[PDB]
Amino acid sequence: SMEQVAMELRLTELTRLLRSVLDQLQDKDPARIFAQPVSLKEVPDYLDHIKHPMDFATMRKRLEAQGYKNLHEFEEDFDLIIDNCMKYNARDTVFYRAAVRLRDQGGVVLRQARREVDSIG
Repeated sequence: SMEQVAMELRLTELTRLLRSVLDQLQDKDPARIFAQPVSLKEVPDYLDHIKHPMDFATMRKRLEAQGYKNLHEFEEDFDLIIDNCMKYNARDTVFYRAAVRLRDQGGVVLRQARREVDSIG
């Protein structure tokens, strides 16, 4: 149907915007602390602590299969990145502090992205 095609064009356009949002969020992590999943080889207890691991590469794979239906879903995965880090790592660590900075900086990007997703529809 033409209705389905038009839904697909909307998903594709959301996917384009979200890809730019993702690159902008990832520049707020120049150290690349959140670029890849936490290795179970190097933190074998990780899944005892953190029930839903998330990282930028995993977000990217989901994105390129157009697996984000809306900005809320994407924000959930972003928030997991930050929130997981701030529970597993202590306040006095390079990791926790890198999450704070990503959160603060990312919030600016997401504030406008939310207006662009409403605005462009």
